[PDB]
Amino acid sequence: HLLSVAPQQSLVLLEDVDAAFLSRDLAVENPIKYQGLGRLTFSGLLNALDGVAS
Amino acid sequence: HLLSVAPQQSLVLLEDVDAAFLSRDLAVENPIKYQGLGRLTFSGLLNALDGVAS
Amino acid sequence: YIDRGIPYRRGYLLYGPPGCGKSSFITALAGELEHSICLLSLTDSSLSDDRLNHLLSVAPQQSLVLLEDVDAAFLSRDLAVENPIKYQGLGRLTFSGLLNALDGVAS
Amino acid sequence: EEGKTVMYTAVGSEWRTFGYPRRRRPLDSVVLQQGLADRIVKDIREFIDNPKWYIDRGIPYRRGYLLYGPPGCGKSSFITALAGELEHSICLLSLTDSSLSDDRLN
Amino acid sequence: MPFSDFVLALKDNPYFGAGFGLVGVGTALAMARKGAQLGLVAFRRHYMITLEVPARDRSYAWLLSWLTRHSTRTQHLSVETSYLQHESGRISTKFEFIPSPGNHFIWYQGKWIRVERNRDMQMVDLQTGTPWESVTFTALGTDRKVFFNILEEARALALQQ
Amino acid sequence: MPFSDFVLALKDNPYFGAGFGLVGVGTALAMARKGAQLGLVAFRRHYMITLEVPARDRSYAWLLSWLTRHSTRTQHLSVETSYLQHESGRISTKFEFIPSPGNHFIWYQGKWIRVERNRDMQMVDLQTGTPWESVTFTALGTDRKVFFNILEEARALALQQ
Amino acid sequence: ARDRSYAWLLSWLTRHSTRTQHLSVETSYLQHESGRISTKFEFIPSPGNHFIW
Ligand SMILES: Nc1ncnc2c1ncn2[C@@H]1O[C@H](COP(=O)(O)OP(=O)(O)OP(=O)(O)O)[C@@H](O)[C@H]1O
Ligand SMILES: Nc1ncnc2c1ncn2[C@@H]1O[C@H](COP(=O)(O)OP(=O)(O)OP(=O)(O)O)[C@@H](O)[C@H]1O
Ligand SMILES: [Mg+2]
Ligand SMILES: [Mg+2]
Repeated sequence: HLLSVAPQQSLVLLEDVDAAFLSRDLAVENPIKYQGLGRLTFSGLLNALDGVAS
Repeated sequence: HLLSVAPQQSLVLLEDVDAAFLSRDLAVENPIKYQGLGRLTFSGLLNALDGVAS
Repeated sequence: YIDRGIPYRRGYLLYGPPGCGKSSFITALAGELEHSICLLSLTDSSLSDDRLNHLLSVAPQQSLVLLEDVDAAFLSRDLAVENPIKYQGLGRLTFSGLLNALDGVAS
Repeated sequence: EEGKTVMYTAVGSEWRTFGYPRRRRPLDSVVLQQGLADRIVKDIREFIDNPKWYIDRGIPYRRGYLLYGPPGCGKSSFITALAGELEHSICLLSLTDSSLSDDRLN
Repeated sequence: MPFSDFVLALKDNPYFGAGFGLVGVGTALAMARKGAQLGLVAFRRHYMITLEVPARDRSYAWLLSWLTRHSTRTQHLSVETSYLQHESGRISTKFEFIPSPGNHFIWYQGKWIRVERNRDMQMVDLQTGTPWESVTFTALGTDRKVFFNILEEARALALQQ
Repeated sequence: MPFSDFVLALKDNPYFGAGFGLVGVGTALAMARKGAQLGLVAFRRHYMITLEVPARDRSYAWLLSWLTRHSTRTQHLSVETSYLQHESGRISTKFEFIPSPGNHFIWYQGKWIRVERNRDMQMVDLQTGTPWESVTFTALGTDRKVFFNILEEARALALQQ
Repeated sequence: ARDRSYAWLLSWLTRHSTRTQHLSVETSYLQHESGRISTKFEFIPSPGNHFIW
């Protein structure tokens, strides 16, 4: 919703993306675990940045 | 309930199904653990996709 | 059943590889016997032992209580050999609760 | 409720009736090891009939039983039959509950 | 002193005579209000039949379904959207109407029942969505068999269709 | 004593005659108030049609959209901001007006429907943001087909545009 | 109700209530000296206005 209601003529800024999810060892590992605080998931982020409803 | 009240002439799209549950090593392991955020289970998804109430 | 004191209950188990026709046969049988199907999810979050007993006590008449994929509710094999049969679910259900609900004193 | 067995349950911090009074299971319908049922019934009936023997010696007037064995041998059925025989009611208790605490258990 | 002096004082004022008559008016009004309450209570107790169905019984669902079916030409309905599967194999929307809350009148068995849909009050209940909705069956008469027949017909219709 | 003495005592006071006349005034006022209620109930039951749509049905969304479109020149609207993607490829702000809560009048099929946007009462509901909003269709008449036609037109327009 | 005096005074009011006819029931299990326990019907004056002498 937030990516769908951004004000016109604006640059959405996702700063320090690498801190959102585990990487390297866990990237090779099957799950891309979410090392955050809320209810955001890697697949959700992928679909939000470029998916069907983008 | 959601799969039973889907609007007519519509495609239900479960994108990135692999992230819902563990896989491979854990698939060989006895439990198919749900690595999600909610209260969904593998048996629940299997029954919803094709079960008795589908 | 009554003349010999046996509880008037019965249960059935259908096991096999996936895609062989367990759920379809259950639906066909429920249609044939003019019964209804009571879908009960063991691995729910709001299901407790007292709630399970109450639900199994107020099931509609001429109905088939359907516990599908029973093996997913509790751990097995290694944990079955292990002292506790851990409940790999979300609610507050235990193995002894299910055992007593299926066949106990208040069943 | 006579001719049937009432089964209570833990509702909050009180015992409340659970469902309707179940029909009694005849005692002879449960076949245990030879003479075991007679021994248990004799013990429990003797305990019930003699409270003075406990009071005159200061022993607390309580008694507890344990039935252990492989599943499918007749423990729960025998308990139901004994409750029917003694015309008592059954107060089901689930130790592994979520609302159960020490004070609530007491 | 309070007895003799006041009576002379009250008799001195001609407005007391109008005022004392107004005391009779006030007592009569209080008596009139009390008479209404006792009369209503007696009438309800002796000549009316009442059956309330809470939201915690399956009888509530059965009776609601039977009321939705047998609603005559009631013009205080509320909509209910559902998907109906035709025998052709496809599913189309089903516009089903259920009587909206209010006072509805039926003519079952030659009587005039006053079925009424009690609405949500405090959004507290159990085993449901917690609306605490109810229906009250009120009618003029003394026999209880009307409501029993209604309940049996509701169960039969639930087992029907 | 209570019968004979009071009759003389009341007759002694001429204000009782004025007071007893006032008793008839109170009785008539209570009867007039009750007469209004029965008349209103009978008129609503016999000559008016009511259709309530809660917010728990998709019919609510369809009917709300149809009301927003077909509102004639209603001057009790409320704003609703959204972004419209033009065919040119860019997106600009879109100002859409939805009838604000209140009593609104339409002239669909020669009648005068009295649509009313029910407002939030206790902020409790399910399957939504919990505002418990509803719409009531009130019109004078006995036929029910007008509301069904409205619902079908709403579904068609939802499938349209 | 936050003082032990409340409990003591409630007990004394239940005991010395004269012939108050606005009581409320209170069920408790009483152990008889014979070794058995039977139901005990104890009445506590229901909330309202009561008068003592
Ligand atoms: N014996 C059979 N006869 C006809 N169709 C069958 C049979 N076995 C399986 N099918 C088909 O397989 C599909 C699903 O079967 P079903 O759900 O019964 O299998 P299952 O693996 O036992 O299910 P579940 O995962 O619910 O336990 C349906 O399309 C059904 O028609
Ligand atoms: N001695 C017996 N006589 C008659 N029926 C018996 C006997 N032992 C077992 N059964 C039958 O076995 C079934 C279940 O028995 P029961 O519940 O007592 O077994 P259990 O293994 O002791 O139980 P639980 O799992 O509650 O500990 C019933 O159908 C009962 O009739
Ligand atoms: Mg199957
Ligand atoms: Mg047993």
